[PDB]
Amino acid sequence: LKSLSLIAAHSHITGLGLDENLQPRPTSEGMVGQLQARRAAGVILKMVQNGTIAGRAVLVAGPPSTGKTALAMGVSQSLGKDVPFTAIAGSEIFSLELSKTEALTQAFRKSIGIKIKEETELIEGEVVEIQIDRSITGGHKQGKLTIKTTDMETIYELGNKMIDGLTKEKVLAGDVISIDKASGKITKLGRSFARSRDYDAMGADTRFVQCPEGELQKRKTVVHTVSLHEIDVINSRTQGFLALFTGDTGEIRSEVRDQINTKVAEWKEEGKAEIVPGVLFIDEVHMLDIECFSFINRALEDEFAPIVMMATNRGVSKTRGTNYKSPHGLPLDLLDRSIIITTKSYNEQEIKTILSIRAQEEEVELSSDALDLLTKTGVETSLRYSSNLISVAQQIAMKRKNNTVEVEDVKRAYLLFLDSARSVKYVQENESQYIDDQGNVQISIAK
Amino acid sequence: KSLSLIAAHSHITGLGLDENLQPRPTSEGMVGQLQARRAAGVILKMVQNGTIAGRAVLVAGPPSTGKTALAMGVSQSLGKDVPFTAIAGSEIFSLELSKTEALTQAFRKSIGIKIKEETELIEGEVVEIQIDRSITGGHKQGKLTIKTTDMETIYELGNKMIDGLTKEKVLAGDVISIDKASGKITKLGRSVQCPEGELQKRKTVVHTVSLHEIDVINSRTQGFLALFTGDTGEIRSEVRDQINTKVAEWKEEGKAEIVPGVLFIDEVHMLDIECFSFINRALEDEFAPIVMMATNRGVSKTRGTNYKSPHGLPLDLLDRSIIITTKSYNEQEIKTILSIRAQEEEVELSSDALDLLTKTGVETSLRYSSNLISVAQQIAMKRKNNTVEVEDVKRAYLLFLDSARSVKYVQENESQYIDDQGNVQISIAK
Amino acid sequence: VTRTAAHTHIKGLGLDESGVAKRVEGGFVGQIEAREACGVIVDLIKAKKMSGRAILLAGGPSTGKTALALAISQELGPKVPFCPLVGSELYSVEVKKTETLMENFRRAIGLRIKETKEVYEGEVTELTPEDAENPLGGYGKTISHVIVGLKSAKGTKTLRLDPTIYESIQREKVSIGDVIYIEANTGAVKRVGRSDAYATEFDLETEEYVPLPKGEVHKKKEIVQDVTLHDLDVANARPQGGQDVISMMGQLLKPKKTEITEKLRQEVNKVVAKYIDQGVAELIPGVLFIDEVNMLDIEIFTYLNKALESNIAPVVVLASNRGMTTVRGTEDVISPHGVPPDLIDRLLIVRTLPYDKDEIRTIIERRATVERLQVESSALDLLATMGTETSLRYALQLLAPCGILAQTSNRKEIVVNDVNEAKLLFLDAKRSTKILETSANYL
Amino acid sequence: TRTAAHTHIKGLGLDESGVAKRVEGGFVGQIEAREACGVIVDLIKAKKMSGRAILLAGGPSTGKTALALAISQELGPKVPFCPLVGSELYSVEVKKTETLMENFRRAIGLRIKETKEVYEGEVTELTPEDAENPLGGYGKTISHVIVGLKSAKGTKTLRLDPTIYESIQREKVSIGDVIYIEANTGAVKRVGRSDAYATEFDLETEEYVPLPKGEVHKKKEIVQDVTLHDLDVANARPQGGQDVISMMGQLLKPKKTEITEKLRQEVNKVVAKYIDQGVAELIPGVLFIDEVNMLDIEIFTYLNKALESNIAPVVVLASNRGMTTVRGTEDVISPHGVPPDLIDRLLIVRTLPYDKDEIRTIIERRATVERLQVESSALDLLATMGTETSLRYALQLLAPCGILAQTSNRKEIVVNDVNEAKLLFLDAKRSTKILETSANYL
Amino acid sequence: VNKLRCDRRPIFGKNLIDLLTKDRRVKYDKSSIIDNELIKPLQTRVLDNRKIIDTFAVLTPSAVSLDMRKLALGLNDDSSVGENTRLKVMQNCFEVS
Amino acid sequence: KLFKKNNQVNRVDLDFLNLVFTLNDKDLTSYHAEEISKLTCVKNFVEEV
Ligand SMILES: Nc1ncnc2c1ncn2[C@@H]1O[C@H](COP(=O)(O)OP(=O)(O)O)[C@@H](O)[C@H]1O
Ligand SMILES: Nc1ncnc2c1ncn2[C@@H]1O[C@H](COP(=O)(O)OP(=O)(O)O)[C@@H](O)[C@H]1O
Ligand SMILES: Nc1ncnc2c1ncn2[C@@H]1O[C@H](COP(=O)(O)OP(=O)(O)O)[C@@H](O)[C@H]1O
Ligand SMILES: Nc1ncnc2c1ncn2[C@@H]1O[C@H](COP(=O)(O)OP(=O)(O)O)[C@@H](O)[C@H]1O
Ligand SMILES: [Mg+2]
Ligand SMILES: [Mg+2]
Ligand SMILES: [Mg+2]
Ligand SMILES: [Mg+2]
Repeated sequence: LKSLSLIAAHSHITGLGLDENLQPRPTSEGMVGQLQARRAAGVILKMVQNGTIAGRAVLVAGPPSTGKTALAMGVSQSLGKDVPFTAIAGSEIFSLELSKTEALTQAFRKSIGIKIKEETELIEGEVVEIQIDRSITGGHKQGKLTIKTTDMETIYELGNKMIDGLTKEKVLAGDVISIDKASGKITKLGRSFARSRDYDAMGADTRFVQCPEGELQKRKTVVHTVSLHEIDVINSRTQGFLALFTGDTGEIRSEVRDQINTKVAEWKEEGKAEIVPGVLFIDEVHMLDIECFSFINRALEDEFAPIVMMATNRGVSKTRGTNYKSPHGLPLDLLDRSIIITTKSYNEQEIKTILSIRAQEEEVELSSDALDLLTKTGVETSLRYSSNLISVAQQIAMKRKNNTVEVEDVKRAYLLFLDSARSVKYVQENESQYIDDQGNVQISIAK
Repeated sequence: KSLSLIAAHSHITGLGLDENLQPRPTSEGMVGQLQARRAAGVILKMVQNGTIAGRAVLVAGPPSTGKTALAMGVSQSLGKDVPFTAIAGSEIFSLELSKTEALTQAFRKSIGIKIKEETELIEGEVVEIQIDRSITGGHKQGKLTIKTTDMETIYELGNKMIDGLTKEKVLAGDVISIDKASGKITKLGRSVQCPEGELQKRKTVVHTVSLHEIDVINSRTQGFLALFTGDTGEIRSEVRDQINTKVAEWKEEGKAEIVPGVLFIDEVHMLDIECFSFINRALEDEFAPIVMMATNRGVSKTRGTNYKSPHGLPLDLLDRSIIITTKSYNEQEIKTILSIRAQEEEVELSSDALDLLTKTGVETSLRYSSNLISVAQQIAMKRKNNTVEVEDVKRAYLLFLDSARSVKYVQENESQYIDDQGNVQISIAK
Repeated sequence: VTRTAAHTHIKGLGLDESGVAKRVEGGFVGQIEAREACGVIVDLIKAKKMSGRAILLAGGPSTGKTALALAISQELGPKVPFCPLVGSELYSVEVKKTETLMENFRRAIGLRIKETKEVYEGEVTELTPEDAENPLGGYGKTISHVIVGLKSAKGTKTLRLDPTIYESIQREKVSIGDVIYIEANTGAVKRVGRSDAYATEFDLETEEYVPLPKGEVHKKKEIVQDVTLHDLDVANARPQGGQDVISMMGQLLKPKKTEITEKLRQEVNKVVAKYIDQGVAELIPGVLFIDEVNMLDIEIFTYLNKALESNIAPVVVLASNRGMTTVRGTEDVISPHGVPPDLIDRLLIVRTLPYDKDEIRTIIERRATVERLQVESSALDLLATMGTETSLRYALQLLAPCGILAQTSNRKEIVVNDVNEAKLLFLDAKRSTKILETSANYL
Repeated sequence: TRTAAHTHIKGLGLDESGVAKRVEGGFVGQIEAREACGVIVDLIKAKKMSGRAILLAGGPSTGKTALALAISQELGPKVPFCPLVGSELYSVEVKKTETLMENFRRAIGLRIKETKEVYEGEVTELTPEDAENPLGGYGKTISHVIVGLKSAKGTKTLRLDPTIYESIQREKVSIGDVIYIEANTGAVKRVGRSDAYATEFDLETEEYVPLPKGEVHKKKEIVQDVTLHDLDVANARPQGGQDVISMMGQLLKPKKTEITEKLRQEVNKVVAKYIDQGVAELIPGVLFIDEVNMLDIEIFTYLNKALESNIAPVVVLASNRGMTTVRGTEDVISPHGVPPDLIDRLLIVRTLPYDKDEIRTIIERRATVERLQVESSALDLLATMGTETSLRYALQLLAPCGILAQTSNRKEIVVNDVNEAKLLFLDAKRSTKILETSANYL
Repeated sequence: VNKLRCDRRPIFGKNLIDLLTKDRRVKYDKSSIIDNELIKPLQTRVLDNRKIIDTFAVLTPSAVSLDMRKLALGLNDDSSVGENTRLKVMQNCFEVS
Repeated sequence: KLFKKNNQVNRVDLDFLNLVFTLNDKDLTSYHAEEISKLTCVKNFVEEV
């Protein structure tokens, strides 16, 4: 609801359909079927929620449109907020600004999070009157100011250094300010409501807030969630927070990372900061350079390694960067340390539920005979195809203005938009018209 | 002005034409090439008309035959005040700029815009200028006397005007031009010039600015420096999308006009396939220059692909372009061309030497003999005679070898020269 | 007067309310199927419900693909953002191609922003500071308020201002008789110039003069300006604020593209997601268009799979000509249209048919009417046969030069002798290859 | 308590001047390998030899890396050890050669120890001592300044030369504030006000530290260690807040620059000057490059001249591959991927695969660190599976069997649980066998 | 003014200023050491090398264009920069050494 | 100046709606932002109205 409401490839999947016994339901939580793969994913889910293990990889295998992308995405939804998750692509780690090794190191750094808690002691209250004597005697005559709160009012003596500090950020009283207890820092919240009617046009600094309620000074703790990557970028630069948003990291030296690791170790020893194990998901890893594979092989064994899951639909094929063909498209070293989860193609019965459950998402009413033709065309074609026809047939039926999508509108929608298998035939017969790999093309129809 | 010593095209000026577009046999440094001059003239009048934009035309022909001289005569016949851009195919390749943006930058450079502004200027000799320090009565009081031949009057300065006269030291008796709307002073000389007339006159100032020059200024704090320094660095496309609309509104209001300049690309055969793919989209848009492309090679391999396309260009680009073919020169034209170069280089050639130079021009090449005509003048200069002689042409023929002769010499001397395999023999015996 | 480059005669798809395409409408001839196919696309773009959906229209060369891709943009209207893109433009030296692709993806969508501002403007009559005799202990010297009178044509009003916004006026060096612009929201003061009536005071003056502003004094206005999300991202990356000497050199340095983090994009989606909830802003989708998609590397093709699954992914349309060929960046892979099969699985395929000769004859007619020239019918038939024997785009190119020869012959209408003369000066590709094969050096 | 594929390795597990034990430090078998590495530990502790490299070769899952982690443990936390991968040598910022030379100098550390006498405590009072000046004058002349110091359990009075008044004036200390005074170097430092003075003002911006514990006069020593590379970076990098060069540091971006040899030699000069006086101690470290097979021949070439350097440390290499074509040269074939000229400069340590009985002990020892306990029956299956499928497969199946055991509420793994975990997670061989039977492109 | 205050006030730091100084400040003490003699920052080496710079600096940029320095930074009598901003920058450059 | 033609007519300040927020970490803290947002004076103007 906080995210933008525009519908995505899979918007229906929310969480995983596993119970406390992990036994999957046939249709639940937005997904359908894939029982064994969903259970094998839930073992990883409790594996992350436990947090006692680190440095392991898992693989999700299957042909195209088998549900591998809707699987890892379902894991991130059931995992919930406050647990850091990083979803990237293998082709994205190729960059001119960063080396692939460091660009992958950042991909491993962003997944693991850190929660830091800090307590503060502040004195916040509205000011009544401020008196500072100057020429009566001299030399910090010990002026006194009166701070007002709704339920309490007291008078505070002001020291010489506080006299010098109050001059900066000048206060006329009639104002609400807050003074730090430890460092004596003066902060001005803003003017009261009685000062609003003085000017018709006022500056951009002015503002009005209610008088603080309760005790004058309070003890409050604040919690922050910051990933290790943000810590490293902040420590790497004089101003690193701007480097976060501008996106230029600068290839942080690996020397600082060890210092940050010692810092996190000391913070864990003191108990001020606890770490939350994160998840890293790389989609379409069938295209990756071998240096990245070896660096993944080494970088997975460190003390903080986020759990890594990946999906590749390539069969036995040549790896990028080498002439030889390794199975699955990955080197045997990466397959040695890993666990492979296989997904199987859907049956006819499941496809119609995947369709109707999609029409519920698009809010498109369908006739009982529309799912028959859309399912029949869905079997010969791919499940990912007819899902677009369910969208177009809604507009074609909208032109006819009547309610649910009729079968004839589905036939017209299938007639206007060609299947991937038909375009191959139309190209093969018309080959002389289309451009060729050799560059030969016949523009003229006349012979 | 514009110091230039000698150029290959230095002779031909403005192609040549008649009101019937029929080319003359020899017109303004252009001999030969009848049909090519007529087609190039049709393209020229098409540019001068400006009704059609974004059209490509191709100039094809053998090396050293009627190709670059065509586009040179079209650029010179087009004259000043209209944009003409000539870039080599290897020039668009850049390490700092992408090939696509560097290719669009020329399309933006080839189209200009004229902007007019009216100003009221007061100019004349200053005989007397008095300036007074601040007093309680007024901030500053001063009176300058601007004397002109027709009228002489005195003006009382405007405060900050006095700061402009005291800002830059001004001596009485020099001719200056003060800009009321601009607020700056322009000194035209001393009294070097004479006062023409009335002090204040309303004039209009026309400024010819290309689309690129408008585009660079808006993308930067100071973009005019980015024009000269070439650091422009891939201006956003959104800025250009705003420039086009703002220019459209300027045209509807009548405050500006556009000039459909010409874009000429030498050595198009060496352009990458990506650039060829971008040109197809760049031609179909609203603002595009008329493009002329010339390639010497034909039936070769396109750079970036394995297959060989005809003429060395993709057929998709050949569809958008119109092809003009040039023919090899006959024997009677070569002597007239070499005579034109003789008149251009201040070289006196006898008819007997012109016959041998023509025969060598037909047997080998025109570019060669036209190089020799320059070298023989010094050999004739050592003999102190003003006119070149046959013996000097023969001496210049034996001293400097031709290409065909040098190849036949290399084939016999191949053992001495280095080989593709790297084998060489520097030892004389054994 | 008017410029026409291979276009501008297409005013849209020209579809009826029932969705049926006329035989000829809007400069479009034939291709009823492809027209009806794109109209439903326009309807889906207007529906706003679907995001990331993509439809590919593939056909032979000069079949009207691109010409139709401009027609859909004409059908959407100026309010709907349309970003043209070519596969060869995605490669950039400054940043990786991926960030450029995702960048254009966000450049397609757009958002409208409305906010109300109230401004006091007019000529300054009399401005006076007001100093408080009370020291208050906070400051040595200050002012309680500053009263500045404002004069306008409809009326005059006196204002009471705080010392800060008066300090801004002192920075603007405003004097009595100069028009100023004071906005209530940001509290910024701008001096437009000196009033027009005071111009006659001095003979020579540096300052410009402007008339007194119309309106009483105070004005209430709202600004409905619409801005794309990517422009919010670029404006978010480079701040325009601050007087620091560092910020000045930061403005001097040329803008250099950089890879934007996903966190900043997520924050922008958060604040926009709040503004759309308050109703102050309204998000609208937009269309991305890519030409010559076959020139894309397999890396960009792979990133397109993850990019289309995003919720903010705009509708993108692809157009390709070539048949089954080796995909760029792949060694042995052969796929139709030059697109990987995994991406073809996501798209929708639309096919474009060639044109009959009788249709070409009408194409030359309409191109001549938009060209405003005059063509005889007897020469029109020959131009049709010529266009059918070589190519359709060659006759549309032949219409241009004949107009010049007709002016030299003074004839108002094109004659068969004129085009027959134009054929000898200009050759097409087929003749150029034939003459290219037999010659001494590369013809 | 986080464990990733490790942490059951404690040191090498050797004994005193003898053959390595059968099982120590989580190590089983391969006594010859960790013994030969045991000698290398002594070679490194000798701190004499330089640029001596060794390479341990063997098949995958043979324990190549665990030996490098083991010697890294055996050297101790004070000895610098840099984990590095051959893929990390390629960087867009600088050439590979400069990165390799930088990592070569990251290995050697340098320790600095300093002893300084301090005087700390509160201020009881400050009084001048007037004496006659050497040359007669009317004005005042102070011979010494008396400063009292109060700390917990003690009190003291000091006498300083009159030049201390400038430093005391700089630090602005008067009375009742704890100060910091160094014996020979002198001057002062003001840490903060005394704690008993917080009550006199209800609101104050200055913090109050308590009086120093123990005697007012103390002598302590502090040891600080810094690597030579971290030292060089500070020399090459400008440091200032407001400086114009530092002003160009902001608004621009820092990028790794190739460091000249002159600067490195200049740092070596001062490091040698401090090591001669006894204040500095140079301890060579160990560089470790995993997957050396990924290195280009240009780096292999620079290692030849680099290993012959005088300050070059000991670098351990690991290459699992057999005869391969070296990267950068298609025709050349050399064992392990290392060129023969580079092989000539190192010592090879072979590794052998683990026996079945050793595998079962590997899993049973991994169970303790995993904190999961298994029966004897289900362990015998993990042994056979480990030998057939692969070693890292049985070690990978441990956690899913425990999670499934928690779903069944049982606290120990059962045969049914290891079979159910077998069906859910497949190894490499099963997947590669499934790819052949499917035409779906799977 | 009500909507003005309702807009202006909700300005939230995406992280914090206290998170920047929290993850920066080091727990370790100063530990004054001789390492100050082992650093010798680049700025001091310009001062210690004064003799070599004095003797070995010879060549001059024979061709220059005056008033290209003011125009490069954009600060001059007429530009798009503010009137007072160029003055404040001129004073800042007049101060910093 | 030709591109300085009237803008703020159709221009949004865009800095008043806090879409520039990446500049807020320099001078502004977290707890002051939370308390500052919680203490707002709204509902008093409604009473005075
Ligand atoms: N469990 C599921 N239930 C319903 N639909 C699913 C499920 N898993 C996948 N899908 C469908 O599969 C499509 C996405 O397939 P994807 O995982 O991207 O395949 P691949 O990753 O092989 O490209 C979505 O349109 C979605 O409707
Ligand atoms: N029609 C012509 N009239 C006069 N000189 C010509 C003509 N055509 C070519 N030339 C001569 O050819 C030389 C350059 O040849 P060019 O046209 O550049 O060949 P290409 O363009 O094929 O390289 C010029 O020095 C010019 O004098
Ligand atoms: N149906 C049509 N009606 C009118 N003109 C057309 C039609 N189809 C194509 N054209 C014309 O053909 C020209 C080039 O076609 P284009 O769409 O660019 O081909 P491609 O899609 O292969 O790039 C365009 O200028 C367009 O005006
Ligand atoms: N002596 C041993 N005892 C127990 N486990 C071992 C032993 N040696 C290696 N291992 C196991 O081998 C794994 C490390 O293998 P590694 O050396 O990385 O393989 P490779 O030789 O391919 O690099 C560790 O997880 C560890 O559990
Ligand atoms: Mg996927
Ligand atoms: Mg040429
Ligand atoms: Mg096209
Ligand atoms: Mg290893």
